[PDB]
Amino acid sequence: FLPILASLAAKFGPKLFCLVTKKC
Repeated sequence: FLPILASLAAKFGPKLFCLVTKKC
């Protein structure tokens, strides 16, 4: 049901924190 959340987290997770910090 949920492996979309896992695939997004595992491939965009370290992007996401930098994206929040104005694309660091």
